[PDB]
Amino acid sequence: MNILLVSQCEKRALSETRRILDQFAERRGERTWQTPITQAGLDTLRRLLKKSAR
DNA sequence: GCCAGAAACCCTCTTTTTTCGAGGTCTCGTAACTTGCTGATTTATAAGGGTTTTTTAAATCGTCCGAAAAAAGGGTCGGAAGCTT
Repeated sequence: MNILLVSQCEKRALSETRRILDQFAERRGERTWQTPITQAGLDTLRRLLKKSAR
């Protein structure tokens, strides 16, 4: 597992998306993150993002 | 001859520094005021009832805006159905 995450969110949503992702990966751009992570970890990240999606 | 460093040249951004402009504000100079002379001619006016133009409100219309409602979409949970064992 070696992940790159990119965000295209808007307005209020992008504040939330930042709140989620920033806990799992260093921010390497205004809307991008990139780190290694375990497969189970990634699955949990996906679940958390889906839990509250505008 | 090789290698390194420093220096000269090119371009753009960032920040002060200077400059400029608008405009605001005050004060004094002065061309055109005001006050004073006469007498022939022109103009205004005391009241109030009937009569034109503009103001003013109301209504209407149109537009715009905002809010609410409805639609749309992202997703979760539980249940039922289908398939496989």
